[PDB]
Amino acid sequence: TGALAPAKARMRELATAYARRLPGLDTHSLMSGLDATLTFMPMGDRDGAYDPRVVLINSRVRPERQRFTLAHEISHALLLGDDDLLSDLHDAYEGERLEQVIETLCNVGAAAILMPETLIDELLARFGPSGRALAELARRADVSASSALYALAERTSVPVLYAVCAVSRLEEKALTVRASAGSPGVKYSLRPGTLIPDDHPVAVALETRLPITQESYVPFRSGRRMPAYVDAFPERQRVLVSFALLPK
Amino acid sequence: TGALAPAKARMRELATAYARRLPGLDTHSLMSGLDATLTFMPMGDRDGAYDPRVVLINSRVRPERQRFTLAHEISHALLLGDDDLLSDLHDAYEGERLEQVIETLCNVGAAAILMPETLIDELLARFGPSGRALAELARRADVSASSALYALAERTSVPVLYAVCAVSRLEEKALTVRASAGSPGVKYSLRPGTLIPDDHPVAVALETRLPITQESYVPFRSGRRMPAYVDAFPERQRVLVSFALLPK
Ligand SMILES: [Mn+2]
Ligand SMILES: [Mn+2]
Repeated sequence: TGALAPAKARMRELATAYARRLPGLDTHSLMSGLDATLTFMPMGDRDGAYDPRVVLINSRVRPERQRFTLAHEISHALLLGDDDLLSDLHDAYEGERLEQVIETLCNVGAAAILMPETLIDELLARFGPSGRALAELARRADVSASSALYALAERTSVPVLYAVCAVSRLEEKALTVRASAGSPGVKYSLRPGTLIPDDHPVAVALETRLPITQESYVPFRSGRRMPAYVDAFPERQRVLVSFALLPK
Repeated sequence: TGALAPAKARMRELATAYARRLPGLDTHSLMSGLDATLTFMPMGDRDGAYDPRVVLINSRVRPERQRFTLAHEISHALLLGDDDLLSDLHDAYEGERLEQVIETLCNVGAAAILMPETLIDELLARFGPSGRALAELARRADVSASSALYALAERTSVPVLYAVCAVSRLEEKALTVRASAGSPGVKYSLRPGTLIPDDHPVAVALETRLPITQESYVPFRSGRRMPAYVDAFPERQRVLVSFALLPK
């Protein structure tokens, strides 16, 4: 219900087309088709900046995030390029809502360029709806775990709650859910900052540095333990996990 | 004879070390260890700019040249980093001579990072002292043909005059020698702008778009025809060629 879904489809079309024109999905190739001045400067904590036409990217953030920022700005330009899509958006949204839709479309396009549906479907085929597949997508696409989490969950055909867990400053430091996403049908969500029990398979994966795949529970902050099969892949001081909700 | 040779060795050492620290030789990885603001802006025809600490690269030049420019600035910083090398240079050269030595060392270091000796020796082993090996080095290293030409010629153990030929504005357009280099012992050089005869194998390669390997002559502007075996590889509207001078 809404003009966002058809707009997202058009964004993916434009993004996929620009990608095929690119020699590769390498950061340099993306910069090549930017068609605008791009400046990488240190600037505390921020994904990046847009262009009127000068694009800016923080050099303190990890390269993966800079890649997504660049794809976002490419998608923004691609959007402002197609007059039809822009007219459709302006004939449907206005003010903050239009800005939110544009931002969402830019993020939708960025993922379409960096993470192709083929790659995701192939990885889901080889590794299944698992945290290992999440790790593969993030590495094979050189993207942040959070970005891959949303893309992988969107194309999962089974009830799965993917999650990216890592050590956090909490309130001193502990393993917390950094990001979470559910497959199209999942009716649950994992609060960011949720603490991972030390006895939990995800924590064992971080300590052992070995992939852990066992039946466990979703570590809800309510002390509730929803039965689920957990596939945890440890990587870069972060644990990519898959919570397969089981009917029980 | 001179302090340049030992300086070049130290430059290669520092450059090789920084390269091994890099995750890969991808343009992004090189930018990661720049440790300085980098800005890509259109600016007519120019390889790039140095930093006091902001590096600048022309966006109108091909990506391969931008890669070499980035490696050059990394080598320059690497040079200014090692106090010993800089002291040695200042204890040996001064004024314009020092600037020339620094520039040469920066170019020596840039090639060391982008084109490893292993890669060159491997390609020379599989394809031999040929224009095909020149094409492979330029592609496998994502570097300009001119840069690869000098690196390949430096490690060729046989008398070979490598050359990069392409269509030029001449004085209207014709196939001309864009760049040339000889193996360590070659006692000849090919003038840039030398015209390639239409009957010459190099020209046939450009028209046929097929690799040509036959016995021919070095097309000297003096009408002189020095006997040589010619291996011409056509690629990207440019012909990478190898002139194997034969004793005869
Ligand atoms: Mn934007
Ligand atoms: Mn310099």
